[PDB]
Amino acid sequence: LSKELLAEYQDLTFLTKQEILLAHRRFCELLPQEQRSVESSLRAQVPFEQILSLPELKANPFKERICRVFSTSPAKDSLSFEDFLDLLSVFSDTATPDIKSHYAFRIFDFDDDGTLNREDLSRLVNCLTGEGEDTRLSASEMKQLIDNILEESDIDRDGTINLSEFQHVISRSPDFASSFKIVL
Ligand SMILES: [Ca+2]
Ligand SMILES: [Ca+2]
Repeated sequence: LSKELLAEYQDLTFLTKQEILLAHRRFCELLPQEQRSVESSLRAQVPFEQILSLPELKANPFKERICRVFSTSPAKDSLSFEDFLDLLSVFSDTATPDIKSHYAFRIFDFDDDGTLNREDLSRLVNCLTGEGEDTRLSASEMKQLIDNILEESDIDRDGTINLSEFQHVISRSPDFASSFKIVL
């Protein structure tokens, strides 16, 4: 995940007046009558209770992990309108790998630090492997995997994954690519 693109990202393209307008249509109806005006509610936040009702999010076990990652707030514990727009927008698989990752990483990096330790990494490997499944559960396959990589071109030996350990961990597990296809 190169930060170079992110630049061309900060701007905006995968979002248009048609994408938001329509979204505001159904959403405007979802909120009480005293909310018919999404203009005022825009400044207001949207509790989780209302989200757990949205099917587009109920289907993704990352209900909370979705709003949190898409939540551009300091508390990162609420779903704001603006954030919502970027939600259903990048909720599809149209986002390019670079963009697809940014959202992905944050999904795994709960700490929101920038690197995943042994336990954190395990979560990433498992996620792709298949949540609640008998599929090759957690094993040494992780330690050995991260190991070789480090010997690939890592001198920091931080003992975790960062930027480099990303171009490999991903480009080192083609089979896991299928799972990393659509993960939100
Ligand atoms: Ca972490
Ligand atoms: Ca590293």
